[PDB]
Amino acid sequence: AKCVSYGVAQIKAPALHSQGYTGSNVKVAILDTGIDSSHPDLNVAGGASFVPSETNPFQDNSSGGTHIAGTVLAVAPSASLYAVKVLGADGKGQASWIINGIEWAIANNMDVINMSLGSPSGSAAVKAAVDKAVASGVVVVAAAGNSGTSGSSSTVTYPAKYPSVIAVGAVDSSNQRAPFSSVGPELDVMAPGVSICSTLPGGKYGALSGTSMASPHVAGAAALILSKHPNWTNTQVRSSLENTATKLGDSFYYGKGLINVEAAAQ
Amino acid sequence: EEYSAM
Ligand SMILES: [Cl-]
Ligand code: NA
Repeated sequence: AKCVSYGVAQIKAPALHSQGYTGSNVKVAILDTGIDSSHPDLNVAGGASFVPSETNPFQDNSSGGTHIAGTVLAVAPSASLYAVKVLGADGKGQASWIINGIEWAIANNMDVINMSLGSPSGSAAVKAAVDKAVASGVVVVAAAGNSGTSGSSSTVTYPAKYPSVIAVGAVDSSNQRAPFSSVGPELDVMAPGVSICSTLPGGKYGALSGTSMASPHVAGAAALILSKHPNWTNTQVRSSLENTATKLGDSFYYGKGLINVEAAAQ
Repeated sequence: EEYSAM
């Protein structure tokens, strides 16, 4: 990646890069606002838009999808990216667009789905789609949500909140939970999500914060792990990430803790 | 549109 970010070292990705693992032959669908494929630093292998007012998945009028695409490649430089536009320029989307993106990812044999998006109430139809994706063997990763805390209540957003989906919270460069990072027993792992520098539309770069930035560190880590263990199932990849995480404190705030892709890749 | 970028 052309923009330096602490987050790649923080999850111990350089150790795997040094071993020769960069996520070769792994298909990662970015279900987001698009990917600006004109970025000199991003190669997008294919895609689809399901946003009827925004018909080009290879442009990004929001900036999130391009940023997230860059983070996946910063962690897994050889991953194959797919731009699946399910959110419009305002970063908002309908359940149906998301389902269409999940179904496209199944039909096109994606290895990993990243969904840096959430709703507070969720959708039974989205649940059926993500569960189908996971049953078909896709690693499904989502942002845990930016809804902070609510006493003893879970604030994890949908679809992260569903058991089939890996819910990723955000830490800063000091491994402290970001104040915005959602919490609850559904939180699975943490990754870097504060002031992450990555690709922006119009050939730009810049820092963004959110569980949206934490999720692609884990999507990229899944790509690294599959490159070292191409025969592993999604269940095995998920188990590896959860079972080898660095514990950071109470699981309500931190889940299993910070992903350690060096440890997870065995 | 209840889903938002995170
Ligand atoms: Cl949902
Ligand atoms: Na979940």
